[PDB]
Amino acid sequence: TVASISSGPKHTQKVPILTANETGATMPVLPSDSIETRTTYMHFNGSETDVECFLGRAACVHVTEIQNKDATGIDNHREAKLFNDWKINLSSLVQLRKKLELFTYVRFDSEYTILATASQPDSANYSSNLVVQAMYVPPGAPNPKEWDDYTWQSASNPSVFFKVGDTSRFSVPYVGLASAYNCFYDGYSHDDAETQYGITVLNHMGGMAFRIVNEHDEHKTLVKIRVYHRAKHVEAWIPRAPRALPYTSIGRTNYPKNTEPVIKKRKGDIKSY
Amino acid sequence: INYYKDAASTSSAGQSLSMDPSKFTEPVKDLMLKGAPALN
Amino acid sequence: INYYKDAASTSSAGQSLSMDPSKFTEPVKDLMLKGAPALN
Amino acid sequence: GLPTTTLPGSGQFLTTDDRQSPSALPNYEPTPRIHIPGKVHNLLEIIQVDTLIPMNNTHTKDEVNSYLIPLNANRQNEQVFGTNLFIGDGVFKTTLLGEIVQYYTHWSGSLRFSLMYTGPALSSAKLILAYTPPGARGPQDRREAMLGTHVVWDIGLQSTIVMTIPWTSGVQFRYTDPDTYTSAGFLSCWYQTSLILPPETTGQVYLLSFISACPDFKLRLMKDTQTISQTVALTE
Amino acid sequence: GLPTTTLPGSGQFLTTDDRQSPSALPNYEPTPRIHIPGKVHNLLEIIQVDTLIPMNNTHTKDEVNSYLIPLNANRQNEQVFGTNLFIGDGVFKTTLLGEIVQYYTHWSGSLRFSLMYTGPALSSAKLILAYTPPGARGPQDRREAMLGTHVVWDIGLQSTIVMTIPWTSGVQFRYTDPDTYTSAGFLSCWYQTSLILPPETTGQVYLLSFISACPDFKLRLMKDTQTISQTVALTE
Amino acid sequence: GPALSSAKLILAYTPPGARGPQDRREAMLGTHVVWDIGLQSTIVMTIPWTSGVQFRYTD
Amino acid sequence: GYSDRVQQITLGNSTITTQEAANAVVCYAEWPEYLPDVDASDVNKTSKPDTSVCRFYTLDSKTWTTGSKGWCWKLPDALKDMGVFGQNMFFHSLGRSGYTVHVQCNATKFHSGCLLVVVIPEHQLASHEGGNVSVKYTFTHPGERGIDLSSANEVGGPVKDVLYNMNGTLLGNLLIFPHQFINLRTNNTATIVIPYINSVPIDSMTRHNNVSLMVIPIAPLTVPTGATPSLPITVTIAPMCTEFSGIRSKSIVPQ
Repeated sequence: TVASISSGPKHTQKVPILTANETGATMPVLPSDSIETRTTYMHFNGSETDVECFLGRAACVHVTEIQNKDATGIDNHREAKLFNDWKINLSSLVQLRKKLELFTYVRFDSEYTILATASQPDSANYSSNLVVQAMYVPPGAPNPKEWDDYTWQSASNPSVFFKVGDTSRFSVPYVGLASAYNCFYDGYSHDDAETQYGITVLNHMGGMAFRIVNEHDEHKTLVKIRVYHRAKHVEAWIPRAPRALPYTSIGRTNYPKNTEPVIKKRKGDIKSY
Repeated sequence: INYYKDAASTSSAGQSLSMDPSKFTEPVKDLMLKGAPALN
Repeated sequence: INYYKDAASTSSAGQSLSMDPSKFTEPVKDLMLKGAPALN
Repeated sequence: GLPTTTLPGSGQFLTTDDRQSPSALPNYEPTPRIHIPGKVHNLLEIIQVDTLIPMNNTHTKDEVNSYLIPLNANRQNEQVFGTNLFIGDGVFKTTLLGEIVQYYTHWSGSLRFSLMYTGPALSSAKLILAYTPPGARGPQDRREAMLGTHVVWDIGLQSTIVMTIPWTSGVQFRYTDPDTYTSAGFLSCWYQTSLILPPETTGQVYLLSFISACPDFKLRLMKDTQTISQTVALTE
Repeated sequence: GLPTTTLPGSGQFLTTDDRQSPSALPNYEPTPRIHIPGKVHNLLEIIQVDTLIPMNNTHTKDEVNSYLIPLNANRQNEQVFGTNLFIGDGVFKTTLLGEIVQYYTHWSGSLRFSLMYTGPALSSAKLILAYTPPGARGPQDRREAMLGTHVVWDIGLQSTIVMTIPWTSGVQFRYTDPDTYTSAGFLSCWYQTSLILPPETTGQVYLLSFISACPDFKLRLMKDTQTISQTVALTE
Repeated sequence: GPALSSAKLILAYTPPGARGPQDRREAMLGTHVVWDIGLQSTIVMTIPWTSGVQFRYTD
Repeated sequence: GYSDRVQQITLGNSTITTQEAANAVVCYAEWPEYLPDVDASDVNKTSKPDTSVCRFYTLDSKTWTTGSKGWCWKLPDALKDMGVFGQNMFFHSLGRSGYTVHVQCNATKFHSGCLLVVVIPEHQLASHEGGNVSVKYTFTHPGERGIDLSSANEVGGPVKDVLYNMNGTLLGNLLIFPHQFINLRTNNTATIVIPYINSVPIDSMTRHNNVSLMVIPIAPLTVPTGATPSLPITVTIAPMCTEFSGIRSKSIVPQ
């Protein structure tokens, strides 16, 4: 492939460099339309800019935490972090979010990796070996109420059991209700006067509940869960302007008030170098 | 070799090697030729 | 590839792709045609 | 010795994975199969059999009576019953259809709603059933109702009427657990003319109503049902 | 049982590796794809669309005005604007090109810089745009500027002029984050003759300026952008 | 008008049955042409035959 | 003698002529078309009013003055009240449509000024409150009036800051969306053909707008000496290939 062809002096009536940008086109002008060039080859394919590659590496999408401790006398397991749920999202930690929102609709399978590490912040004789249970709870399933409910039987709901310190990995097909996930949605769920704007089920990817299977030892053990997400089989439509201001909320476009100028001011003139 | 039955379980896809910027760079209704005048 | 000798040890079965609700939805002795009167 | 590398996920137990295992009982011979009528292959086979809907839900303890929709002689213009179409909740929820839908997260497809009339043979009636697609309110009078999917039913020799709620939807799947964006409409029924009883006869007559899914139907993404739970393991 | 040996790296999780995994939802059927205009396959497809450069960066809070390069009637010989070419920083940094370049470590290729004139139709002007390849200082006067890559632009019916910064380089890749060894030059613009307004007209006229990449362009070695960060996880 | 002036007008035909339009919004919902005043000096609007009865009276 | 410059668009019973065009943009290089069966889901036969809905509606005019910040209309909202298009809209459960948008602004060879005319698929607005405040319905359904970016923040309304596109992105990059400029010195109209763009085959026309049309002054209007300091901008829009499905009772929407 040639990156530049050889081209010499020109004295024409045919001027490729004068255009009318009002038309909305970006005319494909090249170095050889306005200087004299020599042949050179590309030596490159643009492999690593493919959208499959761009969205295809694992990104941290969620960090939560649960603890193993005596539940005796706990009136609210959920509240003691005896167990914890997470409604899956890709817009809570901003790194991956800005990447996805370069597109309007996106379609892909997900590969999840879940790393779990334990901490024992206060005096323990040892490090126990805990098994985590991660249950995938689709909308309409009974939700766990205690850390050892009938729910955890999970007879119809996919669940994975792995050890703290290890990693669990499985992949979920594209679960969207429509043909693509909406990265944006300028609508409501119905014509209600007060219903929420922008947040939609069109994006919904399920939800996940974590708990330790082990009963309690004498000390307490903090287990912190990190969920990583990798898109595989990516398809993206309609590019948009990149995110400039900071994010404030999952699912709305809102930016913070009295934010700071995002364009760097010159130290000098327009004329400055 | 796929070891698994479902398609979601296969590895990453392989390069589009599609590439056609004209839907974005030249969505004009009447075709513009480089070198010919923009507005006639 | 089965690595094991016994049939119980193989993975899940593969979709019936059988599907015939008529034993449940139309177990009538004399055949009913949709569009013809139910009771003649 | 062949060199290997183990990946993330090694040693995990995923309740949904499907692999081979050693048999604990090597060489054992199972009992022969004999023929048994009734084999089921797909849950899609059974949700096409219709079952009764406790439409008359207004009681206070479960009773045979909540399966009976009453009809009054001589009323004109008025409304016989109304319900939204959240097949995973409300009237639908205990029906076989409702009961299976609840094992899945998403459904799509047409529903078949039929009414069988049980009044004396010498009576007569004309009813209108109306399906209102998502976007409008439950109709408030027949005029409103008759502008959407409807069937004038003429009560005759042929005892049942089968109304279909054709799949009307932007999004190709809806949630089985009730959700707004994903909502499916309303179903109402009104007197078209009115029920008329023969002489020597009196009182209320009832309609029985059934629900089953058309062959159209799709259910996907299995999950656990809110319809059953427990607090301690059972024993013998 | 086949004999194996595990190598260094077993059990590691590399966020960039690409392998198979069990599906948690065995046998699930995804929604059909429908057609949607606009599919993107390569980021290289989109960085060829031109976008506006806030060249007039001299303000103190972001304003529509930093997109406008002003022009003065009757000045001769003088300089319209100047900038270095660190596409990952400074004026370029918020443009789509700048914004994507920042996802990669290295770039190589030609850039297309165009200026669209917005002054009254009955005015006229001749400007010179000059590209100064690495190795010399930003030009200080047109004489200095005109000895490097330049285009005399004659403002006419055809409203825009497209200047190309041809890839001039020893090393075949440059860093997107500004680096010296790897630096690309300067871009300046001066009056060639001068802007002239028609009668009954007055004040400043402005040029809009765009940047996009030639088909020449290469970007490689993906990394994280300095353009976005956060202090606590967001919630709904 | 002078050659260096410019204008955009809308001409609207309202078929029988409605009143003479009272504002452009009303007018623009019937047969209309946006005319852009340019080099080409005249605009030709056609009142297409809109009618139940195939002849009308001249009086 | 054909120029890129003169054009005629006839759609239904209405025609537009421009003698000073700058080509026309067809979003993503695709022209509006009806919904194919292979892509269909709802089993209902659809209604295609054709020429009674696919004609040109001219919205009320705006006034560009030196202080203008820009205006924003949403589709199909802007047309919610135009003739039979609008009726069909409130009466069917689902509908689908593409459009031809023609923005008009003429001046003289002594004026200067340049507007950006852009179509943004799925333009989800931001609340000026920050945090996770929502933007109420009424605020994103201005109707033919559209939203005036130089109007004041209101409560439950969107933010109207132009350098941020009403969503946290920079004005400068709007050029990645199908768009066309109106530069008084060149141009006097902008025309964009919009194909139907959604993640579902057909949708509700009232709970979801699928494009915002935005007209933004970028190079300020500058009139000749002692000229009146303003110009009107007019927007005319025509639904094209419209289809409605799931007819019934007639939606009632807030406010």
